[PDB]
Amino acid sequence: VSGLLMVLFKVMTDNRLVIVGETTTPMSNTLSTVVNNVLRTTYHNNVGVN
Amino acid sequence: VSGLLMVLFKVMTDNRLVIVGETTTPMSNTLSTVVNNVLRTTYHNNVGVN
Amino acid sequence: ISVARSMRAIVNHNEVDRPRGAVAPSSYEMDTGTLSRNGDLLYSPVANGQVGIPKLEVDHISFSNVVSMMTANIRTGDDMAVERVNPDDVRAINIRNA
Amino acid sequence: QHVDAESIMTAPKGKLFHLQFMDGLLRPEPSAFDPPASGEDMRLIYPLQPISVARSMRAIVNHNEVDRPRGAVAPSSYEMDTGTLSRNGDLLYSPVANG
Amino acid sequence: KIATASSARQADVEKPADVTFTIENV
Amino acid sequence: MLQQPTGGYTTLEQFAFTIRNDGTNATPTQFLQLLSYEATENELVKKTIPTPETHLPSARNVPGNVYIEDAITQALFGISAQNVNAHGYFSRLSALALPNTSARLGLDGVIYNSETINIPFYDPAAVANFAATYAKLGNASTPRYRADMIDIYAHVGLELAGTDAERAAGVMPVKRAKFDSWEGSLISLSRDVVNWKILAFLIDLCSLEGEALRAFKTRNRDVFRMMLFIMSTAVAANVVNRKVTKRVDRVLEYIGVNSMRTAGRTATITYDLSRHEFAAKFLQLTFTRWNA
Amino acid sequence: LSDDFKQISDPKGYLTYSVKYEDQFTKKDKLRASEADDRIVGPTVNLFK
Repeated sequence: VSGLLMVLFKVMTDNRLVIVGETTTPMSNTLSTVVNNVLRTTYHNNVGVN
Repeated sequence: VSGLLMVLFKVMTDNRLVIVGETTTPMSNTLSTVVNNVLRTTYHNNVGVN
Repeated sequence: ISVARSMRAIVNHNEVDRPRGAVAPSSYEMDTGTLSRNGDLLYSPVANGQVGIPKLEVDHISFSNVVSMMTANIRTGDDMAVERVNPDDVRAINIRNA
Repeated sequence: QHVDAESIMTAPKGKLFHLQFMDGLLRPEPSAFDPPASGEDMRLIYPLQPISVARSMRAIVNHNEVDRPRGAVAPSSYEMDTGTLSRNGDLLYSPVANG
Repeated sequence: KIATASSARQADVEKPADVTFTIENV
Repeated sequence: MLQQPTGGYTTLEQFAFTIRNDGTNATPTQFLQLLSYEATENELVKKTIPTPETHLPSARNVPGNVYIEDAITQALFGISAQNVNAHGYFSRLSALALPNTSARLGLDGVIYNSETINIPFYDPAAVANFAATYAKLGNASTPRYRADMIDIYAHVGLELAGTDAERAAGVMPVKRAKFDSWEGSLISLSRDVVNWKILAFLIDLCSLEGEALRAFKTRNRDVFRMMLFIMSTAVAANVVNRKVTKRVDRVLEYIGVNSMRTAGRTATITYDLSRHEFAAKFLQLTFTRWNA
Repeated sequence: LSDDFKQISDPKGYLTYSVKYEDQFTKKDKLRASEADDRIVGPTVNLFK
């Protein structure tokens, strides 16, 4: 329960403000089409996972 | 004015005769389509600028 | 017990069959819809006519989302600076009237 | 390079001056908190004729991300036309209208 | 060879924002 | 060359003006329907507009193709437009005012010096009429010719918020506009307007006469009101949100009152002083034409 | 044979582009062309950067 409180609290106090990181802009031909349909011009070089 | 004369003269005496230099022949898939439409099979490896 | 479990058995049974008990990721993990008119996250509309459900409204986890962000650092180093200029005579100062 | 008014008014006839002219279109905006300029930058010398006769392009940057900066200059279409050889071998621009 | 198991978890990279001096637009 | 329709170029569907309303396309008039006003104790009386100077910028030759439409729309509606008062473009506009010029106004809104047949362009008589007034945008910055930046806004308010009775009276209470709105509605609207082919609008505003010009003024009153609306948000002293029943209502105080604000803010576009001069001059010409 | 001409490869022109840069402007995004497209389009992109 304390964990949940500290989680809730830690969320309540997240004052993070995102600034764009390094970003690539692949040419469409450099990508497989299935990836290219999802990609929107640029994307962060640190794509997470999905 | 002398410059122009020497330019005119230097043009008048240009006896250059082009011979094909080193030339690449990209496969179409290796190029973005917009570039591939402009490219005509081969092209000099020293493309100038345009 | 497998409440946290998004996927299971990432292998082929045969080459094409799914292993029994294999678990695909929920569609919601991939939905990355839109921002609401007011900026809340929303799932994509299901049927074409209906509006997209807010992500916070339901108990699914969505691992793709639109995140608003500044293009570059806001701290440009051009901090504000002022010319304070003090009263010429302390006795002349008007404390009065609010 | 600098030219005092005296030298512009007294230089020998037939000598070739070498003036410089700022293209200040690529000056970025000032910070909101930069101190005010009480003074005034001034200028005396100006051309009588267009000076950017050799200029193919200008301001290769985005205003915003999508808007063009005012005074930005695209290359002329002719720089890219690469038409054909004539029946006799002279260079030709591509036909404009099809006919 | 023995059969083995191993884990993974996606890494953090949340750096403080870079302080560039270059600018994109006029 | 495009022949001008008897109703004017705005009758053509190619030049139709539209604005996204929370991202969906809509006529300007039905955005203006969402507007609502709370009057305050202050009043806007409309002083007569001084008649614009007869003088035109010299029709000097300049290299390159001036993009006059984007220059005007950016100066009026764009985010942080720059060099709005740079003379060259306008000198070229004055060249369009000439009786037998080789210059053409492309439907792109680019000004071509050559007669390039491949690119369609507005009828030269009409653009002569349009440039004959609008080149005066060129002397927006010269001290002799600066337009009032303050009183002209009364007219803006009258043409925007003003009820037909107030527009007849020439006075209205100073007003606080508001509408149910989405995030960045004012910026998005300004973007939607900056893309407008306004040259068709102004060219029709100048070339048209009699019944055609009047029908144009009624057909297009809402367009002109959207332009006025973007300007007014640029100059409104204060713009804020108001949460009411899980709906944000954007609120701009006050319509018709130029605050001479110059510092940028999140909520709306902003005029630097040069932009203020430009907009004031533009309003002087455009209202001088609209009220005749 | 008389040396009537001057045989040469990759001819240079009478006119060339010159270009002045303001180095403080730089796009944040890094465009990633294919190696081939950079072989063709490269010297152009590099000059009108």
